Amino acid sequence: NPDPNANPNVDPNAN
Amino acid sequence: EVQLVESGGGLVQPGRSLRLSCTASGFTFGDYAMSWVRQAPGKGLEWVGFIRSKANGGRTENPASVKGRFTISRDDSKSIAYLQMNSLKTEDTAVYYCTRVELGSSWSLGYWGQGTLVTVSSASTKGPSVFPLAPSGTAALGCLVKDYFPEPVTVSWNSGALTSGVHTFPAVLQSSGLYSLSSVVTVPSSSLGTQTYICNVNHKPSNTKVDKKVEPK
Amino acid sequence: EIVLTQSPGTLSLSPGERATLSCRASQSVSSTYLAWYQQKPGQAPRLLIYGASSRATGIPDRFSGSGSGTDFTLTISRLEPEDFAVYYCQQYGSSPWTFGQGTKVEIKRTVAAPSVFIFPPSDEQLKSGTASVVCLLNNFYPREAKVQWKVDNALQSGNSQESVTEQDSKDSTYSLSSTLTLSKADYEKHKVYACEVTHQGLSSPVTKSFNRGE
Amino acid sequence: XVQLXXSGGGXVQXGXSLXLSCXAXXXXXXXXXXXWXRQXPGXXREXVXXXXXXXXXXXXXDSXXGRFTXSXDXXXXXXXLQXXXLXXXDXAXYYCXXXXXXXXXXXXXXWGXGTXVTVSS
Repeated sequence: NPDPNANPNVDPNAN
Repeated sequence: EVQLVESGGGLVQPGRSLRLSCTASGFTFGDYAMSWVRQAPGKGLEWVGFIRSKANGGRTENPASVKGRFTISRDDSKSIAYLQMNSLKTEDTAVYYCTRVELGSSWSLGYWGQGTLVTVSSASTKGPSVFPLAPSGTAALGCLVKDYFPEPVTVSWNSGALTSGVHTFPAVLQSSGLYSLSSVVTVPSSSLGTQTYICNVNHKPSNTKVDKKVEPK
Repeated sequence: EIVLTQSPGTLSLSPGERATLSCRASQSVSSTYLAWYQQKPGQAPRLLIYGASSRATGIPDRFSGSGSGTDFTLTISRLEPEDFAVYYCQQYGSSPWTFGQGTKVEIKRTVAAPSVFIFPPSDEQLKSGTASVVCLLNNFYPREAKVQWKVDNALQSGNSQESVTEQDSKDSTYSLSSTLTLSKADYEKHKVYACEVTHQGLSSPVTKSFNRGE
Repeated sequence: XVQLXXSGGGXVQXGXSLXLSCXAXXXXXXXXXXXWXRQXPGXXREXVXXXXXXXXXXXXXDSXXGRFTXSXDXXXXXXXLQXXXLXXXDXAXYYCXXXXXXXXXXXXXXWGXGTXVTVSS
């Protein structure tokens, strides 16, 4: 369960 | 070649604001996340935020230490990334690096700019006082460059003719907000009575040029 | 927040040796979200290795990495002279992004005890109402040292600042200055001013002192 | 309190080898650096070598670089000094000392009684 806020290459907002 | 140039840094009083710019070149700017990293003088690296590419929402992420104070934006038209800094305090004094976030599964900081210095201080420009560190076989003598602002000062001995055994220490920031440093040099005890030693201190921000003679006592 | 603790603080090696830098995390992080950077004095950091087994472009083969979960390692198989610098590990799989405190890889040499010199304040500065006493530790190795000011045998606290040079490019030694700053009035109510220096190359502490007005 | 006991000294001809031991009692010394000093007659105690904590390395004086080797055995609470290519100017009483500062500033508070090393033909 990677942290979405840490990810800068993928949109955190769900579809 | 990937290029990142920081600009907009310098001296700023506490409480004021300052916006840093990062002009990119050599790659497709709009496709990459950008991130800011700062380094306090003499300390390590601290991440102060990133901004995603607009194809991934274009939103930002900030640490708690600067949250509500720092704002990151981007202008894909001119390939410039901005760091808006509000309510600057002295702890924000650091060299600020602009970095490009690498694409893919492992988003490391692949490219760095040379960095720009931001100094948050309320001190006013002041020229240094140059006092001799008089020598009493090897004897040590030197010069004390005390209470100046801003940085830096250049120190040479005998107009640059004396370089061996010279140690000019890094400046320290006193509680008063001014800087101080020492420049020492070791010489044979016999040369004290004959050879003369003069330290040359230069402080261009205050037009201070002092040629101090250090003699034994 | 995930804290990256690097060990040791300073690695004292020589060209040709193997360098093993450790980086431990307070929480389990995936290797894909861990990177290593190199920074030389006065220059921007540069990326070396990241992820499970990725190397930055143009990075020599002597740099390698490994580790799983909580303990990671950056290895330099055979150290080159250009490899002496500071190395930071970074995690970016958890917000906020964090760096380690940094590991310095320095040139190892033989032990050299500091030569200690003390300088009383000049008469020019005393005429202005402030006295600066300077203690100099010249050309010592290794870096670790202790400087303590004693005024009439009383240990001082909170009225001195230290400054240390970079490792000298010729003899690989350090030099350190400690400045004791006082008002002229406080300076003139005491006789003996001394700095006590401790170092692993000294069997006993070295004290340099002077009597005010001599 | 801590007690240090040197051993392994003796008489050797020029070029010979000796292995000194320094056994520590009263405290586990794994967290502390251990140093060797020597004192020749009429001279001051001079630094020989230091073995910091395991992984933090060993450091040596110029006079013994390339001839002496210091090492540790934390399981036995003991440090060793391997002395090769001995010369008569290495004749001294050899002491070990604990650096009580884990940060390696050289706070030598506890010393051993010393062991005599004599190099002569």
